[PDB]
Amino acid sequence: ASEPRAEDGHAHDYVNEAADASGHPRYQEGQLCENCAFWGEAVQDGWGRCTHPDFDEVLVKAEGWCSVYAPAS
Ligand code: SF4
Repeated sequence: ASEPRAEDGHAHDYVNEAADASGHPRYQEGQLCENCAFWGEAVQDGWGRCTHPDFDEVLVKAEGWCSVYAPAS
């Protein structure tokens, strides 16, 4: 459905703003959920799904990021 907007730190070091993860060793800039290889699709107001069972439970922000991120290039 319109699953609840994901918590900062829901799982896998996720942040609602990619930029927050500047502190995270695995982070590189430009990487947003919307450009994640595991991106599902955008659902609503800068929120969309993420194709991981350990994620899709909650609606991830398009500008979010997590450590399971893999680039789509
Ligand atoms: S794997 Fe992570 S970075 Fe990628 S869309 Fe899902 S929550 Fe976002």
